[PDB]
Amino acid sequence: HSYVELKDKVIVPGWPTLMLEIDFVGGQFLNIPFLSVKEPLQLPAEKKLTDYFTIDVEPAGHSLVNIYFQIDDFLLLTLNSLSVYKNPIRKYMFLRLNKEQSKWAINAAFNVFSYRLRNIGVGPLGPDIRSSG
Repeated sequence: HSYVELKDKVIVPGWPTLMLEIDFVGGQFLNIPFLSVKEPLQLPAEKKLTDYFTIDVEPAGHSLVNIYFQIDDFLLLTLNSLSVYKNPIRKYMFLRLNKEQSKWAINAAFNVFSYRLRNIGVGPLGPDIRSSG
């Protein structure tokens, strides 16, 4: 198995968005627009995200970081349905923090305290923006 990149393409303008928010050890989080989606992500309130979703922050170089994750079939299937872009979620994927975002993870010793996915709705032109172009 490999870790495929979840590329920027998956964040389509106009549509709602799932924000990955990461709380490092220290206390002001780190916010990454994870995936644009047609409908909000609600999990069975029985369960929590950690059950289905595991992330690891590693350095990619002297100055950059990536976030790796492993997604269990349920969430995988759940995200793929919700996605605006055509079913882009594999079991093993990674995404690339930028030079800006990286600094934080480096300074935090890569040590994640907690994380969540969070639904962010659309803005005032959204409807018009998503249908245009």
